[PDB]
Amino acid sequence: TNLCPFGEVFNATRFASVYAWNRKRISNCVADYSVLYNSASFSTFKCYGVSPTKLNDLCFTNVYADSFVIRGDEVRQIAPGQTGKIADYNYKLPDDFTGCVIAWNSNNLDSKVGGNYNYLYRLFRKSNLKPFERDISTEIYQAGSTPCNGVEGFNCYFPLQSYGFQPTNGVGYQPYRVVVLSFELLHAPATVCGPKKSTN
Amino acid sequence: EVQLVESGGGLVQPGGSLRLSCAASGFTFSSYWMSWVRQAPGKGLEWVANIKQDGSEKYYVDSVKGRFTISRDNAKNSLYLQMNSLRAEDTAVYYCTRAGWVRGAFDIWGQGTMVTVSSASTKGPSVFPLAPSTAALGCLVKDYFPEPVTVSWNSGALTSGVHTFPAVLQSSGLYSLSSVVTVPSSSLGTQTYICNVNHKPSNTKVDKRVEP
Amino acid sequence: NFMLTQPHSVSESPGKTVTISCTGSSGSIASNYVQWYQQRPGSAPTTVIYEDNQRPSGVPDRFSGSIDSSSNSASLTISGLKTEDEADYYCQSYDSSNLWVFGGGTKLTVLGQPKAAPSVTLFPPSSEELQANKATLVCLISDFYPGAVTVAWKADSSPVKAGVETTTPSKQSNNKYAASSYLSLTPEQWKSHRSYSCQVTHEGSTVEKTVAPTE
Ligand SMILES: *[C@@H]1O[C@H](CO)[C@@H](O[C@@H]2O[C@H](CO)[C@@H](O)[C@H](O)[C@H]2NC(C)=O)[C@H](O)[C@H]1NC(C)=O
Repeated sequence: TNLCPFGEVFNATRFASVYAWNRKRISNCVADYSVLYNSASFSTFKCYGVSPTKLNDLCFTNVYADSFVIRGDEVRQIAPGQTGKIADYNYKLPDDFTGCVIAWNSNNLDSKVGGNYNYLYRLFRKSNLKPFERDISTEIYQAGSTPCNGVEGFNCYFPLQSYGFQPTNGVGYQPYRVVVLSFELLHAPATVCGPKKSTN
Repeated sequence: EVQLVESGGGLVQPGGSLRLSCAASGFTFSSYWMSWVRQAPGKGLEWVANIKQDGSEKYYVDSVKGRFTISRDNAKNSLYLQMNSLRAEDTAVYYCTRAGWVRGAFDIWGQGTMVTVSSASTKGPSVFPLAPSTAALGCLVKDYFPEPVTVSWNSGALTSGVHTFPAVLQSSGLYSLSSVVTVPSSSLGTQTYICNVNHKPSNTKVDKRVEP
Repeated sequence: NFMLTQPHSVSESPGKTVTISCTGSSGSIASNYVQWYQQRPGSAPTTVIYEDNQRPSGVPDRFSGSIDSSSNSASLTISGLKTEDEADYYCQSYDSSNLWVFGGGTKLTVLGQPKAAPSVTLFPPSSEELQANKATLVCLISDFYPGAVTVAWKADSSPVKAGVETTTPSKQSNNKYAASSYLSLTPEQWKSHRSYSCQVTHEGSTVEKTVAPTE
């Protein structure tokens, strides 16, 4: 009974930034989802396309555990049909998304008196991200018709902005850690199941 | 077929103890969380307590935290709620429900059990006249316990315009109602208009003459 | 401090569509799942909608949950109403700080008759009761539909929080409703003020009645 690596994805010292969001493929294991609902510690827990209860009796080709960090009042944007700074230039979710969104408050870890600027997000981009698309470009956002040649001034803006996480911030300003599970059903081996593990 | 059956409710005067118990059937009891949801009469629903499906974690509302203890015997398919140091506001119907993970979906609801916390003893009511200014007079049946009470009009003959309104459980835990009859303006001055109250538990009968 | 707040009563015709709102007070609705429970008088609640828009096996197509991303609110919607649907409807969700919060509830009345303003009658304390060093004002409401009102008391223009005792409306035998509200007072306060007022709200229209001690 290979136990899927959810201890490594959720309980993880360092998380990525949202524009540069982590991904962790999951295959060839038995996925105990019971811990993830029975927890009750997470502030956001909603799945799309499938009821969570009937997931132990389910099998999939691969699970994709995207894991990143955003400020409190941005978790609403991790959902189908959502818009805003994060959902368009950092991490977009498709309309037909089939998976779960899980997030918990991490101000006791990702903040620091003075401000933990370690985490970033994307301010400007040529256009919106396609679903599940990543953008790690540090190209200086040309905000005029005059090119910037790789340094910022007027009409030139380093597109990555920071997060001033302080433990006194408002909740809508405090850091949260989001884990976006994506479920995959290909005409394929389907090598990940939950508790009902009588087939191998 | 799922069914939940709560027992162990009733009346208890404040500061007392009482133990509820809810019997599960038709589902894997060891596979669900179990919660108590109460509902004060005429008021809304309020969650009370939830217990993980081994009995490891327990949660409550701040209202009852420290005074109510939740438990469960998975083998005996039963959920319990030890209610000690009760108050008047704890008066409600206490349902037991299946929820199922922890995040919602209170699937099934038992029929409930009544829990009344009142420091009131059986007492006969004081009766007062309404004394109108088509007119409308009546009687005020104040501070009696328990329900029910009976109100006749004009020794039982008059029954045309009578409207006996329902009682209130006042702050003192003592019921109180009023019953009125609309009558012709020129029917006053020449009509007895007695009201007859009978409180069967207290066994006190009171007839009250209502006059302008 | 994450309250769910829904209106007190809505109403519609035998066939119609009707929508009950449920808006979060402090915290995001759609940060967690939102359920909807139907409760007919005296009966246990039953689940019409779970997991945001979802309905259990047995619930008709007429019920449909949804979540407004704009107003931070969910909404139950009943297309093609049926008199059997007349009940109270509670919304419910979960939040990590206040676990398992519930809505206020909303009475959905399926209109079998025309709406009717309430007949309100107010009585001052009796001469007898004033002798007994007590004083109770009796406000009597009847002949209103649908079955929900809101009773407020005004001390001479001003609100009164203490002393008020009000019955939940109950059906009389014309399918209309009737309720009573009592102001438990003291003979000092009764004789003090120039007048006391009983104000009953019902589907917008408010009816007021007022008495004065002097005689
Ligand atoms: C993150 O770590 C915690 C503890 O290091 C894991 O939690 C525990 O789960 C066991 C299950 O048998 C319980 O007995 C403990 O009481 C739990 N401890 C705490 C602190 O919660 C937790 O499961 C880990 N996270 C994940 C996603 O696996």
